[PDB]
Amino acid sequence: SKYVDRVIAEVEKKYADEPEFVQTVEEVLSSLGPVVDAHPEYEEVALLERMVIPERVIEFRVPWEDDNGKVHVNTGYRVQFNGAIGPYLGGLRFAPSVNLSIMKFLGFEQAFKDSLTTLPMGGAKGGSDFDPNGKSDREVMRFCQAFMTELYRHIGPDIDVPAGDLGVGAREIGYMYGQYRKIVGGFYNGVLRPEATGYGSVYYVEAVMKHENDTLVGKTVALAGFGNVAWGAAKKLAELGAKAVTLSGPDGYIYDPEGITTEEKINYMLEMRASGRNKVQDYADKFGVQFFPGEKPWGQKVDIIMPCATQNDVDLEQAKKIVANNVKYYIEVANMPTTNEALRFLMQQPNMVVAPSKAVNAGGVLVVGFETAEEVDSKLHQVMTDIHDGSAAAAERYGLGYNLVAGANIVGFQKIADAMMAQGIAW
Amino acid sequence: SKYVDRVIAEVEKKYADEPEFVQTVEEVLSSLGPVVDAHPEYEEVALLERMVIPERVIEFRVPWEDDNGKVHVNTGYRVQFNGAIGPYLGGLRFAPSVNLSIMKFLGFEQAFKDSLTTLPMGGAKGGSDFDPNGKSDREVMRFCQAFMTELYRHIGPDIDVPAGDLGVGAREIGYMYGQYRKIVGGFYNGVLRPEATGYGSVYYVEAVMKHENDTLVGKTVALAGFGNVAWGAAKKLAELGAKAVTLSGPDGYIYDPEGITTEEKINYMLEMRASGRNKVQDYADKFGVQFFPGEKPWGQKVDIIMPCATQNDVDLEQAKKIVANNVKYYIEVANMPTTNEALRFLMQQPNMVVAPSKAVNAGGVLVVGFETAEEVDSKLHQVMTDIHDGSAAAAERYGLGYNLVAGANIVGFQKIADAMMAQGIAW
Amino acid sequence: SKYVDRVIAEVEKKYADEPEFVQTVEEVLSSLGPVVDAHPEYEEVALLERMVIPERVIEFRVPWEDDNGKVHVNTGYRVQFNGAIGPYLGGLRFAPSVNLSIMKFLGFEQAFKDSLTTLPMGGAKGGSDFDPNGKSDREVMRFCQAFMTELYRHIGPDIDVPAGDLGVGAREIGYMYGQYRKIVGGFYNGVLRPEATGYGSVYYVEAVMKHENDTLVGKTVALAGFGNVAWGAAKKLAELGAKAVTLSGPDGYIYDPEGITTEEKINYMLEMRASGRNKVQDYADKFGVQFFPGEKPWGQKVDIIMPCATQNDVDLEQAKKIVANNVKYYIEVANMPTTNEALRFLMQQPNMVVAPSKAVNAGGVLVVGFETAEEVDSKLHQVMTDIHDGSAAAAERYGLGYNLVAGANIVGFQKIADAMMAQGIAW
Amino acid sequence: SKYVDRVIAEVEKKYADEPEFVQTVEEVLSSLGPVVDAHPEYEEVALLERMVIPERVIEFRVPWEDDNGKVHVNTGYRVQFNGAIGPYLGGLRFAPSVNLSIMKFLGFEQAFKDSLTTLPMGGAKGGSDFDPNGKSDREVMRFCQAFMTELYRHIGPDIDVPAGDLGVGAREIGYMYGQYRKIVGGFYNGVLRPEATGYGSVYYVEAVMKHENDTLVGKTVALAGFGNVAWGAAKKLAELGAKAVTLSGPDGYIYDPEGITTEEKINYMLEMRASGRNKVQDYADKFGVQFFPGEKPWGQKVDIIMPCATQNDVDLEQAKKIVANNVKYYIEVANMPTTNEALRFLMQQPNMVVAPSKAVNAGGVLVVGFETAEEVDSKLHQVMTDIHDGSAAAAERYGLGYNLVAGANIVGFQKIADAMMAQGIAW
Repeated sequence: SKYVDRVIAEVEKKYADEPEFVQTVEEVLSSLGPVVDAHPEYEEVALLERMVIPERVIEFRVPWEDDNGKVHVNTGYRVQFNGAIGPYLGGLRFAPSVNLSIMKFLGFEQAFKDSLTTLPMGGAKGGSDFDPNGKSDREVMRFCQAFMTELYRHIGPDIDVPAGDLGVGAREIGYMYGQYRKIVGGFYNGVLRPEATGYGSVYYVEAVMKHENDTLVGKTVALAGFGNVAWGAAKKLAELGAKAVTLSGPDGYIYDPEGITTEEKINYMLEMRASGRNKVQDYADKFGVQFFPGEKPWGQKVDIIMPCATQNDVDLEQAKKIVANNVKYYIEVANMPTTNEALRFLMQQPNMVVAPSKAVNAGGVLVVGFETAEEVDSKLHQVMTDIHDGSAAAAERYGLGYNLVAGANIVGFQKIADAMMAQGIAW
Repeated sequence: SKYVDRVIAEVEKKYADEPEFVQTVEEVLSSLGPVVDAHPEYEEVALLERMVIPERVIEFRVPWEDDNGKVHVNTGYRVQFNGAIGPYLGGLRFAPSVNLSIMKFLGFEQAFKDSLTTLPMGGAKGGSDFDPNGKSDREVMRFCQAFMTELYRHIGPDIDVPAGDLGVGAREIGYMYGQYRKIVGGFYNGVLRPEATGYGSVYYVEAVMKHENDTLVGKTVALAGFGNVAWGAAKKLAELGAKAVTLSGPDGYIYDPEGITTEEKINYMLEMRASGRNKVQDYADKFGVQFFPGEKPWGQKVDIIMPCATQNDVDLEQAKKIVANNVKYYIEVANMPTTNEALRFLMQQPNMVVAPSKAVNAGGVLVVGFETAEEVDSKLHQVMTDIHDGSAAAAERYGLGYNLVAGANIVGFQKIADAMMAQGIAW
Repeated sequence: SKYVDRVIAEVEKKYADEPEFVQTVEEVLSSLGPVVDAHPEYEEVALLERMVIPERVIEFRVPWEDDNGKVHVNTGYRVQFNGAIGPYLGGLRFAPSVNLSIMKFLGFEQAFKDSLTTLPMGGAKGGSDFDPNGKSDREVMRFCQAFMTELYRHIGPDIDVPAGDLGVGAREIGYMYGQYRKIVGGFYNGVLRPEATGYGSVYYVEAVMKHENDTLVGKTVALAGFGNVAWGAAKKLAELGAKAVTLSGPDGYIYDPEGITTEEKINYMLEMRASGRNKVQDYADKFGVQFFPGEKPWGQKVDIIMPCATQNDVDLEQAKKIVANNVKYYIEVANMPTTNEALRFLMQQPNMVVAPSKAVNAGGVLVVGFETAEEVDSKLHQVMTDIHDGSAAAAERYGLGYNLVAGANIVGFQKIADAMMAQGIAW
Repeated sequence: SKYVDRVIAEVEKKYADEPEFVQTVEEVLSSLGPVVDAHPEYEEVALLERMVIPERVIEFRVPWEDDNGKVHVNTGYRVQFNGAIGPYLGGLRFAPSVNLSIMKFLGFEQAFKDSLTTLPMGGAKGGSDFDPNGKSDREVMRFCQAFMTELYRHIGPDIDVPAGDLGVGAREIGYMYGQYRKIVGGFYNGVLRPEATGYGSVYYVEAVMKHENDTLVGKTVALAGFGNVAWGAAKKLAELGAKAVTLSGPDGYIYDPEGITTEEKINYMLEMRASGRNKVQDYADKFGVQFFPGEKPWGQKVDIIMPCATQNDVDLEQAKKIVANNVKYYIEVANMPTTNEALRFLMQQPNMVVAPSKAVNAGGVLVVGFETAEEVDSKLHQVMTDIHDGSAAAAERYGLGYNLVAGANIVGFQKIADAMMAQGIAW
């Protein structure tokens, strides 16, 4: 679409300095042509142009004191991107790499993901360039308290609901909540455990298998990372028939053919993550396997690719070693783990099925929105499916075949456009 | 525990002038040793020391006019003791004996009781030294309105929820609610009927019977008082097999061996309470029985003791006439109806089972938190049980045998400590 | 007055456990007979009965962490006693001796003092049993922050204005203000330097001298304590003709006949107070004078008594050594530095003039309400006078002669009664 | 200072993408060494590190409809940088070049300028990349209304006060105020006329003249631009003895030796600015003078340089044509009209006097804070002077000679550090 292509171009220019954000926009909008074309009324109200600008952005100074009485100051963020369908919802990420571009891309992704759950929740994202690593508990508490001393005013039950994410575990949330309860004095219930993510991902794969008249039973899966997201996958994979043979880190990745399918193998994933060493080989040391120093696991022969580590983890080169291994299933679980070039390439590859992280990892937020153990697994499992089927049906309707990527975008977007169109020119 | 023993000592000193409150603290904490010992991290964050101080206390002047245009001024209270697990919840008591020590002890008890229901509700208590007795309805209205003209600002749906209690019946609540609706203009639904209390108490006794391989069928029960709490007990007891033979007042108590088990006998309990005469013998006059002028019913031979009147209703002497009648079941239903000395003594007595009011009378708040007739009786019945079983399991785990007193304390406390520990140093 | 005498009696009973408060009430009300007698309409609306109950009381838990990561928990208070004439105004006191009785007595005094300034400000008082002594600056900051994290909600520009007092210096105020600015985000200007107090006191003495056709020139003055209040007095006294010869501490007091009238002698008062040693003799060591170990300076021969240390510093015995030295001028500067028995005695002594702390030390709040250097000294000086003259005129009108004590009470009270009478039965 | 040099370096890195902001920081901090060195306690509390991060930043989507029903969407900003001394205060700039870096640099400058006025006002800045040029009045109204529909919540009387600036004239302010009054329903008085700026600038020059034992009488002044800022200067200059000979635009600049000193010459400045043509030569056409196409007026021989147009209007090359004309007076009036290299160079030039825009143009905000005609000119004139003298005295104290640049920085900074130090670690 010319409207679509323009806006993209405009964003590229305007936010050249926020690459992650630009990347995300291209990808999503690029998939939107067909729809925009059938909705000429969108351009009339500059819909795309409004969508790409967060409704509201908050950056704030977060000064705090360490255990030695030394003062540190970090930056806090809260990006309330789109609330067309409901109160903003999104996690907080505490990592030294966090900035506006990153919060913006996540926030943007979050509104689409939130749109797909069928739950009426908008998208937001927050965080800080603060690094919980190396910090005392007391120090996290103090930081969290400082962080919430400002944030509290921008959020609230039917306004903005924060949740957990990278750097923000139950502990951080507990510390922030206490500060919130102390200030506002209201204290609702939980200002917002990843096996849901991991599980939902696998539950999605099933729907894929089935659509493909296929089976998970006896499949080799390559994971990236060894964090909560891989672990929850490996677990479910192992329990469902398949088995993981790869985990990667910043020091390379390891190959395990027996599969990471044993109560003990997996529990090590917990040990390594809680060991703050951030080194995959510790595993190579543990279970006496082969570890490949400073390498990416995408040259391994596998039935399925399931990247659960970091962004742009898969560029073009890596995608060439993949299609060159005739892997039929590339499944994003971590946010943008593939360069937009890489992906297109794959989307381009005819025998393979590609799934988008925004759909695939919508497991966590689902549950969250859900506030027993199996009234759960049940719904997560089920909704994960409807999400798969919905995306599939949509791509088709628009004559794209089995494009799970576009489909996801079209479905989530469709829910938003309608809302914004009904609500008029205000936001 | 030395930590435990210290704090107790500190409280004793500090609040020497608030005896009821001191009493309650000793009792609860005294039961907490074993746990504290396994949680050395508690002392590190002065947990006990924070717990014994209400988060926030409010006293206020309540000036009002009587039917003769004469002005009276009373004191209002709202003790928001602990909100670790959820919005404060607690009733209001209107009695001329009310003061801070009393609101404090109730508020403190209330957070433990509230903790045991499994409901996420904190503990609070409010009231006034105002005496509804002798007052016109109009006069209660006016007082209630004056009372709420201040309170409204400290409470609210997800902040603090008041309920009914001694002196505060549906009428008072209705009058306060109207004032609230008129001021805030919000008007939620019910700023907060004791047969639940009475019923739950009996439902607890059952769980006890069962644990004891025993039966309620054909048991003699001694009640104290003839208020809503005794009545609801007698009713259920009578309906369940047992029968009441005692009711007490400020003028003594009466003995009825036929049992207070007839539609008519019981309904008199309603008549006497609504007659404002506050004299048990009116009953002795009614059903031609023996009334004992200026005596406490604890010298009677009975299967069960169920004190439903006032606090420290059972000291040491009384406990000596009891163990000396080999009563196996002493069941507190009214708040602290036993001196801490008395109780210990009993707890000390090997054949008897002792139940704590905080667990036993958790019937009312349960229901409240519940906002048909039997979806109710059902849950109340059930939860009452889980409460019994939980307390039992806990005492055991800690090697105390069947100590329903400690068990209650340990369970309620355990839910609170965790919360406070998760929320950090703020409150 | 029978109304007056009753209420007093009622208060005595009711608040037996808050002695300081009882004391203050007796004193003030005891002076009010004549007025009450001419205002029978007061009793009709239970005026006295409302007055003795603070409009609103707030106690709160203040948990904080020390430099060693150890957690401490103290109690915060804010007594908003009377706001008939304007927003509450009052300081905060941080001392380990602080409790409700004390905040209550100060709060009560504060509304009378505030009434006398002609400024439209009500009376309040706050504080904590927290002891800044021995604490690091960081530790005060942290405590102050915790303290304000709760207080902020009860105060505000045209609601309640806190100021400084014992334990609360510019530093504490600065720390609290920053926390306030950070939370509410409003940040007005100064949530509230004692030479004003000290100065005003001396300025009052002048009006007294003049009324007495007397002179300050060449007078011996006995001070108690060596804090900001004595210092500011000594300074002005020294500059005005007189000279201080006594300072007292917890270890006794010292006699200096040359007078504490030298740039250097006085500056030591600053040194001793900033030395946290709390020992008057350090002065005895410094300027080689006589110090009397464990004694009260009231046996010294002096023209004027000016107690600037602590409460009930002067009981009956001490008053007997005083009248027995024929001192014509007893001037309270510190709050209730005399037992009610002592004072009456003195009030009883025919040649002497007695001034009440509430009038005498109204110097500080005046200035405060004032938000150059001499537009100041000017007004303080002047108003101090009008206060003296007003009290004098009032006592007379009521046929009490030159009773500066009663007069103060009558004037301050008169301003309040009128207001409360105009505003009706609400507070 | 090593602390100073570090932070600068850190900022350079971190905000490489916000050049204007980096520039401003270097300049200001670079002047701060001496002070920081005498205040080692600053580093202890990471003062510089907190200062460079705005307390709070707000970006927002501003969708609006044009006269043709076409929808446009712009970005709104409000940077509440520092409120140490008082409520934020700052204008709004509506220009298509506006972004975060720019709002940030202005906001940062604004807190120093605001600090120098002696008024207790913090610094903020807001705006939008919206371009009032070419827009209908109705269209500005609609945009302003949309803009305020979000902003209203972040501002308020004693919170944040917006004022006028580039793109925001009385009309915009009026339109925003009406929207504010309509929403909040409060409607204070003026959510915030440049001859004050212009005048104050000249009033500052006088203080400079005097310090230099010099006279404005018969001086040639080179202005840049022909906007409100030049006009107000020319006017006062013309009235005070001097005369303008240059005005510049985007198309070059013109030379007028008769001087722009006639009621009519000047009034044309109004005509050209209101003609939206943005072409200086229109003037060259009008008064038949020489206009230099695509040139900067800094090669002209003049007594004084007074840049009133745009930022970095004077780089190094331009500064070389200036010192090479031995101009003794370089006076910044527009914000950063000189590259940091240029300036240093000049600061480096021994015979010349350099004045900083932050001091020089503090005329407007002064007045603003002032809410007749000459109670005004009076104070503006006077304060402008004290500002000059203060900066001078400061530079000296620190042994810098007559460095009006550093001096300004030191004075404004000094007021802020103290405040932040008193308020503790919160912001």
